Amino acid sequence: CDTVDLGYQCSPATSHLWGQYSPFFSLEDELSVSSKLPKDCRITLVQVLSRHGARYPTSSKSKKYKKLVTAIQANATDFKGKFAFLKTYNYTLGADDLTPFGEQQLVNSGIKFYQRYKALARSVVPFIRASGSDRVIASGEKFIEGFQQAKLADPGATNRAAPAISVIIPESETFNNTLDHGVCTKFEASQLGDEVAANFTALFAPDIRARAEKHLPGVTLTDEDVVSLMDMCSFDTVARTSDASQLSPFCQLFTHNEWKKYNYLQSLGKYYGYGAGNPLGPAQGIGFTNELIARLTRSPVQDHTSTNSTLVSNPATFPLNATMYVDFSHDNSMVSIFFALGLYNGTEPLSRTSVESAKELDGYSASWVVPFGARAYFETMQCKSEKEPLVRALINDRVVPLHGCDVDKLGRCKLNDFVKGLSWARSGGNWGECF
Ligand SMILES: *[C@@H]1O[C@H](CO)[C@@H](O)[C@H](O)[C@H]1NC(C)=O
Ligand SMILES: *[C@@H]1O[C@H](CO)[C@@H](O)[C@H](O)[C@H]1NC(C)=O
Ligand SMILES: *[C@@H]1O[C@H](CO)[C@@H](O)[C@H](O)[C@H]1NC(C)=O
Ligand SMILES: *[C@@H]1O[C@H](CO)[C@@H](O)[C@H](O)[C@H]1NC(C)=O
Repeated sequence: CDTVDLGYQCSPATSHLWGQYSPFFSLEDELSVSSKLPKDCRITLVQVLSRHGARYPTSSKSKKYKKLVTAIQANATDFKGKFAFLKTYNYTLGADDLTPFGEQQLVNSGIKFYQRYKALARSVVPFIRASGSDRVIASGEKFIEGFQQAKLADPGATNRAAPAISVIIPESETFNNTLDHGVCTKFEASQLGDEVAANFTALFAPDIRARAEKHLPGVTLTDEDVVSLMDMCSFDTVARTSDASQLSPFCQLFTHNEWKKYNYLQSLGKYYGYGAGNPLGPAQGIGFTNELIARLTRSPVQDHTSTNSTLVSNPATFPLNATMYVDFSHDNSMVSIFFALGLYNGTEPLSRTSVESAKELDGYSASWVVPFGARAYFETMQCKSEKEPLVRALINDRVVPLHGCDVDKLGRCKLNDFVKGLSWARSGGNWGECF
């Protein structure tokens, strides 16, 4: 179901419509040119930004879910049609940790990285950091495991030492961490994403609630419980087998039309939570953007947002010449980073009353952009076509054409043009508003 190259391709009419809880699916050639290395080009640097893999719900949501399943089982006088399974369903999900399927997605991601960049990766041990969350660290470890699986199988690799995770950045409201938001006080108090999500859920959940209630006489559901039962389709699917080879019984409770509403609900929460919809959302990605610019230009970091000046100024924790960098993060920071980088500056503000496809949204959606196991590659390449290095961004294998610079038909800008166009981030954006 899940493969190294394509990601997850089982039940795609449903499993690609779970927003950030979809398993990564490759978007190669989707509303995009090919991601292949263009003719007469050589990659000279690649930064990877990866989310952790498929996981259990957080302890908070896992509690909520289990409470709800228990109340259904306590309350229902019957379990009719497709709801019959709920009679005997045993809630066994954990909390926070990767599932075994999620571990394997990250090993696959490491294999794909080595294969895609084999020319470089044969001699390079990437410099790796993870945000200090156990599932993020564990994802980094499984990605290294995959990368080395591939590397040791290639008799042409010369530099075979395994990479370590060199920096684990603490997650704290008081620690400047560019791979997880937390310090920007005002933004942390924002309720906008949640209010947009609740207001949208109020539009679509009532029909589904009526229908679920009709099949579960005795039960009363809130619109929130509707969304919980939809969330359980992805969580149970990624936990119930090691290879996510069995779609959860929760999934068939809801129609394909309803899945496209759920998918949009998730795109809404991320856009108004962390993307350009939130007035401080892209500011959360400034720190990483200035770290990437330092890496792309081989120059010291210039930033006063969420970088830590101790960590960026020591080459042990922030080398400027490692050629391959891999950083592990979370969905919501990755959303803010991609928007800080201007990669979604063709996406107009999301309708809060109609579902717009990732195509009307210029390739933006939570499942296209921050699935479980999401990855972005930011490449520099030297092409016979040009003196200057050219930059390209790939998000889940979709070429996402750069904004703010003179972009070509392959989605590329010259490096210094790209960096000049990132003037908002380079100047610290509206980070002052945090305080
Ligand atoms: C910066 O990182 C140093 C090194 O671990 C740590 O002592 C300090 O508290 C961090 N400061 C902030 C604000 O993140
Ligand atoms: C939530 O409820 C109503 C829907 O009409 C709206 O006027 C209010 O502003 C909403 N909050 C947000 C952020 O949309
Ligand atoms: C942490 O970030 C704030 C800007 O948000 C800055 O005032 C402070 O100097 C930073 N501290 C470190 C150690 O980077
Ligand atoms: C993207 O649009 C925003 C909002 O207009 C602007 O602040 C930013 O500079 C643009 N980014 C790029 C890289 O063009």
